Amino acid sequence: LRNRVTDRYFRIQEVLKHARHFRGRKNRCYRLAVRTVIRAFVKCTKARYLKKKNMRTLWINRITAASQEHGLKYPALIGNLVKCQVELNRKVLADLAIYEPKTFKSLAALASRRRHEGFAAALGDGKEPEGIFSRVVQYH
Amino acid sequence: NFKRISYAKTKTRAEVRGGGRKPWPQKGTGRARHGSIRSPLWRGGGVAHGPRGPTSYYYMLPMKVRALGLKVALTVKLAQDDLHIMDSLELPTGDPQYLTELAHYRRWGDSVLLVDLTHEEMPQSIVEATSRLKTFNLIPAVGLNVHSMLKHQTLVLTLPTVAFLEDKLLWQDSRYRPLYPFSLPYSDFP
Amino acid sequence: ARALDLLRGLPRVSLANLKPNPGSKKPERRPRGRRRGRKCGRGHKGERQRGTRPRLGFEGGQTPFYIRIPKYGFNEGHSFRRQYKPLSLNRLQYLIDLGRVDPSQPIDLTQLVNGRGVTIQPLKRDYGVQLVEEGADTFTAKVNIEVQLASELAIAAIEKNGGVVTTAFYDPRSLDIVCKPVPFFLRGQPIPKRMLPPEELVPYYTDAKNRGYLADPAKFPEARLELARKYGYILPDITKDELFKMLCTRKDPRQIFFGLAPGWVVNMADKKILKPTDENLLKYYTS
Amino acid sequence: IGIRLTLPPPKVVDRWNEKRAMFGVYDNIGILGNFEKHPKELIRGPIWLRGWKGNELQRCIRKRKMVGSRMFADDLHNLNKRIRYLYKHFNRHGKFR
Amino acid sequence: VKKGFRAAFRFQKELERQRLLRCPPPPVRRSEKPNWDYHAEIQAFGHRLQENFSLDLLKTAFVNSCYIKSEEAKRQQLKSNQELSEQGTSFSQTCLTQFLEDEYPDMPTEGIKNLVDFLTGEEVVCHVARNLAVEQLTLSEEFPVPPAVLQQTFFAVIGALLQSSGPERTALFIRDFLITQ
Amino acid sequence: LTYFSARKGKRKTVKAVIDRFLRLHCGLWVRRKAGYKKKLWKKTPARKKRLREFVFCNKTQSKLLDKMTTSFWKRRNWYVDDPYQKYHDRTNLKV
Amino acid sequence: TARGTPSRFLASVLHNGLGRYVQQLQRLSFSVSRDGASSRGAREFVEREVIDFARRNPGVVIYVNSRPCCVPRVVAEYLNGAVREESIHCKSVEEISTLVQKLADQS
RNA sequence: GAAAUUGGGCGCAAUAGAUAUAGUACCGCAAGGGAAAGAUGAAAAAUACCAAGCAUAAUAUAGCAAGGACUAACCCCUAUACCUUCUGAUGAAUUAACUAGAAAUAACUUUGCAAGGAGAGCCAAAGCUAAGACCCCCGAAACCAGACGA
RNA sequence: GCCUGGUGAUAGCUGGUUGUCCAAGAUAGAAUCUUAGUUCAACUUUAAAUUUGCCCACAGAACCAAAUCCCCUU
RNA sequence: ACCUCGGAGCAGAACCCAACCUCCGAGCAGUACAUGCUAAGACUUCACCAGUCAAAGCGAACCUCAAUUGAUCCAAUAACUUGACCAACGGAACAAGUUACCCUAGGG
Ligand SMILES: [Mg+2]
Ligand SMILES: [Mg+2]
Ligand SMILES: [Mg+2]
Ligand SMILES: [Mg+2]
Ligand SMILES: [Mg+2]
Ligand SMILES: [Mg+2]
Ligand SMILES: [Mg+2]
Ligand SMILES: [Mg+2]
Ligand SMILES: [Mg+2]
Ligand SMILES: [Mg+2]
Ligand SMILES: [Mg+2]
Ligand SMILES: [Mg+2]
Ligand SMILES: [Mg+2]
Ligand SMILES: [Mg+2]
Ligand SMILES: [Mg+2]
Ligand SMILES: [Mg+2]
Ligand SMILES: [Mg+2]
Ligand SMILES: [Mg+2]
Ligand SMILES: [Mg+2]
Repeated sequence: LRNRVTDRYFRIQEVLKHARHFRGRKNRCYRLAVRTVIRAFVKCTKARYLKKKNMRTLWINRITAASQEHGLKYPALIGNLVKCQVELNRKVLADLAIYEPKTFKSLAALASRRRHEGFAAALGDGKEPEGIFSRVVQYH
Repeated sequence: NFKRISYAKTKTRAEVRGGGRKPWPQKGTGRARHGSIRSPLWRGGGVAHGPRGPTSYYYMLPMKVRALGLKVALTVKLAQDDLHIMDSLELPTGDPQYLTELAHYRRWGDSVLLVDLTHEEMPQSIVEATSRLKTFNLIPAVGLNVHSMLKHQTLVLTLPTVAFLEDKLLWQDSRYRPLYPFSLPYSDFP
Repeated sequence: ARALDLLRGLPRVSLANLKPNPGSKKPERRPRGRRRGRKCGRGHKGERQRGTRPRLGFEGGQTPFYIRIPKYGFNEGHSFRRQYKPLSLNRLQYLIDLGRVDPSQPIDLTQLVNGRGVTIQPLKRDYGVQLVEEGADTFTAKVNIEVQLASELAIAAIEKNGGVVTTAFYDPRSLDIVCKPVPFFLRGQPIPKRMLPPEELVPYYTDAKNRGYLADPAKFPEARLELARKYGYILPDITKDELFKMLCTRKDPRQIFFGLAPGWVVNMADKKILKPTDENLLKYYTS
Repeated sequence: IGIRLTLPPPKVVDRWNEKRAMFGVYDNIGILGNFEKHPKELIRGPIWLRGWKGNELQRCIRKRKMVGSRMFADDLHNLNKRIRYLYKHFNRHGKFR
Repeated sequence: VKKGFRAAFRFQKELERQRLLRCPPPPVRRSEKPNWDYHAEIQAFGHRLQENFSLDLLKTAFVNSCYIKSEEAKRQQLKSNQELSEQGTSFSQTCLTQFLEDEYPDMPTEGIKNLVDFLTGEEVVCHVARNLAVEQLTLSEEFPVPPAVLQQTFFAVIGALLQSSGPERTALFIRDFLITQ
Repeated sequence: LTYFSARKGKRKTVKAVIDRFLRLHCGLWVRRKAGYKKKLWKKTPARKKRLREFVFCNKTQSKLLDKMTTSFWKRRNWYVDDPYQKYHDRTNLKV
Repeated sequence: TARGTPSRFLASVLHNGLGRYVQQLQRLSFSVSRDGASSRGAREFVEREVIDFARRNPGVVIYVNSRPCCVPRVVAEYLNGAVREESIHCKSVEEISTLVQKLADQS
C-alpha cells in the first residue's frame, strides 16, 4: 500500500448523521443508509412543490368552510372580491376566516352584494347607471 | 527531480509465488470463477498497477534556461536586498560564534550561503567556522545552484566569484549553436 | 524596471512561494467520480472497451486502403540518392556581411560549418553543399568558394564580382571529416585521402562548364568567357588584383584539409603534427 | 474501525541536515565548470538508468541488454516474461490508434 | 497502521467531543474563561444599552455583599450593592405604578400591585438580566448567580442609571425592559 | 503497427505504406491509381488517361499514413534532380 | 432534512425591537497566527478593518489573541449565551468582513 | 530488422512487503500444492470513547419504511428499492480491509532561444528545445514440453 | 490422467471499473467469413480562422397528391 | 432459393430510401483503328476504392448499346502488355461431413 485512505470514518459519518432516525439497519449499515439517505434527500426537495400546493388547498378548504357559514360558495367569494379590486390572497383570507370573523363576515357581505349587482346589472341590460360597488378605480 | 530515481517496485500477478493452477473448476461450484490464487483480487495476490522497478525521472532543461535561472536567482536576491558582496571570506578568528554574531549584527538572516571561487583556495578560517554550522554553508562558485539560493535567506559572494559568474553566465548569451559538445576543443572557449 | 522595485515590498522568494506559469500544467484527468469514470471513456462493452481494437489500417475485413493501391517506386532507392544542402547567394552574402564567413580567405566547407551558415549531416547522406542562384542580383562579394554543386547562374553571379567557384567532391567519410574536423583529430587516425568521384559523377567534375576540380585549367577561360557573354557582364581578369594569390588556391584531389596532407597525425594536445617518413606509407598517402 | 486511537509520534525533520543543506550543489557543474562534466554524471543509481528515462517496456529492454547477462536466473526469467507481456500490451491493446 | 497524522487528529478531537457530551463539566463563570477584560466589558455593557453611566457607579452596581465577605474570607489565607439596589427597586416600583396607573386607570390598586410585583419578580427580572449580560458582570460568591442576588444586581444597575442620567432615562429603560415582559 | 519494438522500444514504419505512397514535405501523400495497369484493352482512353495520374490523398488517409510511418519519412530531402521537388513547399494557400 | 433536524418558532431575545434595539453580539474572539499562511487574510483584517469595525459598534468587545494557530477562528458570543465558532481559514479580508458583519447582524 | 561507422530510498510496515514465525502445519500415493498469526511497561524480582453483532430496552391498524410536516413517535398527505443488461432478468446477509486507465508520434498550452534550435547523432521555407497533458480489472474449454502416477 | 512450466495462454463473449461540481451532447449509410464486431462516413465535442448560415419571392426544374429543390428580401 | 451489375414500381413532383418485396434484364456483340497525346472546370451511387463528363491546346480528319464486370500481391514478357464463374463477385495463395459423448463462453 503506498497511499491508502486514512480519513474514512468521516465519510461514512457524513452519510450516517442523516440516517440516525431511520429504522432497521438503515440507521447503521452504510450500504443501506446510502440508498435511503439519497432517497430521503430527493423526497426532501420534491416536497417543496407539494408544501406550496398543500398549503393552497388547505386555504381553499378553510375559505370554503368559512364562506359556507355565510351562505356563499367559494367561487362566488373569490370572484366577487376580485371584482371589487380587493386583491387579498388565499392565505390572508383563511387567516381572517379563523382569527377575524367579523372582517370575514363583512367581506362575505361585500362579495354577495357585488354578486347581486352583477346579477341585476346583467339582467336590466342596456344603458343604465352602474352598481355602486360595481365601479372600478382607473389607474393611470 | 532530474537526479531522482524511485526504487519502489511491487510484484505483479506473475512474479508473486505459486498460483499456477485453477483453484476450483469453472462452473460446478457456486463460487466465483477464479484462475489463480494470486490474481489481484486475492489477499496475497499481485498488484495490478503498482510501481514498477527503479524508474528514473531524468530530463534536461536547455542550458540557456538553467543559466537564465541562475541569473534570475541573482537579481532576485539583490532586489530583495539579500545579496552581500565581500572582497574575501577571511575571518579574524575561526570560531563559529564569531560568524553567527557577525550575521546577527548585520541583520542577514537565519541561514547564509557563502560562495568562494574555488574549493582549493578557500581560506582556512571560513572553512573551520562554517564546517561546524548547520545553516551557514560554504560552496565553491561551481557549486552554485538555485535550490540552495532559495533555501538560504542571504547569499554572500566574493568579488572574484562575481566576475566569475558574469563571465560564465553572459557567455550563454552571444554564443553560437554548438557544432559538438563544449568539452571538445574550440577556437576560443577555455 | 518597476518590477524589481515591486520585489522590494514583497516577502522573500523561497521554496514555499514558487508556482508554475499558469497554462504550463494542464491537470491530470483520472477515472474517478461521476464524470471521469463509470465506463471511464471507453463507451459500451464491445471490442474497443475490452481493449482489443485491431491494428492501424485494418478496415474490418475489406481490403485496406494502404493495400488496394499498386506499389510504385516513389521511394525506391531513397537511401542511396545523394543530397546537397542548398546555400543561396542571399544566404552567403548574409554570412559575409555579419562577419561569419571571411571572404579574404578561401571558403571551403569547413568555413561554412564553423560560421554555422550551413548545417550538413553526412549520415542522412548529404554529400555537401550546392550553390543556389537565389539572390544572384544583389550579390556583391569577391569570394572563393568550393561548393560541391553549382548552377550556372550562381557561377555567373560569383564570377561577375571577381570570384572563383570550383566544385569539389567528398566521400561520406571525407565529408564527415571536413564538416566537423575537431572530433576527427581526437580520433587518433591519420588524415585519409579523399576518394575520387564514382563513374556517375566523373563526367560532372571533369567539365569546365560547371567548374570541376578535375577539369582542365586550360578550358576555364573559355567557360568564364562564355558565361560572361551569356549573362551580359564584362569578365574581369582575376590576375590583376591583390587577392589573386588567395583566389587561385585550391587543394588538389586526395586532400581533405587545406594546408595539411593525408597521412599526417594531428596532435591537438601539445600542438604538433606527426608526419610519416616510411616509403610505403608515402606511396600510399601520396597516391 | 480502522482508525488509530492515539495520535502518532511526532515527525522530527531536520531541515538543516547535511543532505538538505547541500542539496542541489553541482547541478550547474556543466554550465559554470567549463562543460567538463554533464550533470547527468552526478546521479547515482542502477547502471542502466543513469541519465536515461523511459517507460516501463523500455526500462526492461534496457535493463536486459545492459545488465541482463549477470542477472539471477529467475529474475532474468521474470524479466523476459515482463517484456513479453508488456510487448503484447503496448502494441496490441489500448484506446487510441 | 495507516501512516499519516490528519485523520488521527480529527478523530482525537471527535473523541474529545464525545467526552464532553458524555460527562460535561460543571459550568464555570465567564470571568474564569479566556478572553475576559472586565473593564472593557462593563464599558460594552454601557454602550450596548444605548446610555451612559458613571462607570465607577455601575462597577459598584455589580459588586454584591456576599462577594466582599467571601473575598475577605479569601484574604486571610469595596462598596456593596445594597444602597443602589434599594434606590433602584424603590424607583422602579414607583415608575411601574406610574405607567400602569396611566395606561390602566380602571384597575384596582391590588391589581396594579400584583402586576408590579410580577414585573419586578425574580422570574421576570432574572429572565431579563441573564440576557442583558448582567449575570456575567455580577461579582457574586457562587455560580450560577442565585436569583435573589441577580435581582438585587439588576435593580442596582437601575439605581446606577438613575444617578447617572436622571429619572426620565431610567423611565425609558424600565419601559423598554420590564414593561415589554 | 508496432508502437514499441522489442529491441529498441521505438515505433516502426509499415513498409507497405512506403512501398506505395509518396510523402510530400507539406503533408500531402501522392499515390498511383488502382488498376492503372490492368485490363487496358477494355478501358476507354479517357479512363486510361485518368488512371495514369498521380493522385493526392484524403485528409484522413493522409493522417492514417502519417501515423504508420516515422519521422525519418517526414523529413526535408534535398535530392539532386528530384522530379517532385517543386511540389514540396505549398505555394499561395489562403488556408 | 426537516424530520432529522430540530425546529423552532420565530422569536426574539427580549422583545428586541419593541422598546429599543439591542445588538445581540457581545464578544468576538479572533485568534490569528503571526507566521502562518492560513491566517493571512485574518492578519490583513486586523491591520485594516477591525478598528473601524470596533468603532462602528461599541457594544461589542473584541479580543484578538494572536497565538501560533494552524487554523484561525472567530468566536462570536451572544447575549443569550450562545456561542458560534466559525473559521476564517484561508479567507480574504473581504470575505472575513462579510462574515463578521454577518455575525454582528444576527442573534 | 542489421552493419559499416560513432564512442542509499518522494520503498513496504503484519490482508502490505518475501510463500515465509515456515517450504513448517495441513492436503496429495506421488510429482506437487501450500497456510494463518504478534503488539503492556523503565521495571511483571511492580498484575476509556469507535464497525457489524448484541445487551441495557420485544411488540400496536397502513404497506421500499422515508419526506412534508406537526403540540404530538404513529395516525394525515406525497412517494413503483439500488446496480447492470436490453428501445423501455442479473448481482448483492452485513461490517472491516483489499480490489480495476499503464504509452507523449503528430496537434494544443506554457517557457527558452530564434533563421536557427539542441550538452555531437536530429530537425528547420518560424523553426527547434523543454515541460504539461491519452490509452483498465477478472473469468474458459484448450494446445505444447517435461515430470509423477497401475 | 494429474502436476509444474510456456502462462498475466487467448476470449469480437459475460461480469466489473472507486472524490466533487458545472457545461456541450441521440438515430443517414457503405464495406466486411459481416450483421454479439470493426473501418470509413454521418452525427457529436473542444480549440482556431474567417464569412455568411438559417427562414426564404418572383422567375425556374419532362416527356412518357401532401409537398420538395432553387431562392433575393426580411 | 439466393450472394455481383443494370432498368421499372414501391419511392406520383430536386436528390436519397428497405424487404426471403413486385416485374424485366447483364456477365456481350458490332463498327472503327487519331478507340492519339494533353488539359481548365465539374459530376459521383450516400465513406474510401472505383466510377463518369469535359472546353481550350498540340496532332490529325474534312464510337453504338444500360448493364456488358474484378483490387492488391504475385506470375508471364526485352518491352508494350496479358493473367481468375478470385460469381461467396472489396476477392484468405491452397482446407469436407458429423458428435444423443460433444466441451467452453454467451444469447433466448
Ligand atoms: Mg398550484
Ligand atoms: Mg505463474
Ligand atoms: Mg487463466
Ligand atoms: Mg501483495
Ligand atoms: Mg504480496
Ligand atoms: Mg504471503
Ligand atoms: Mg456498534
Ligand atoms: Mg399511507
Ligand atoms: Mg455503481
Ligand atoms: Mg503397481
Ligand atoms: Mg483476458
Ligand atoms: Mg473475439
Ligand atoms: Mg446541459
Ligand atoms: Mg471475404
Ligand atoms: Mg462479433
Ligand atoms: Mg443565395
Ligand atoms: Mg458521394
Ligand atoms: Mg464473401
Ligand atoms: Mg462481398
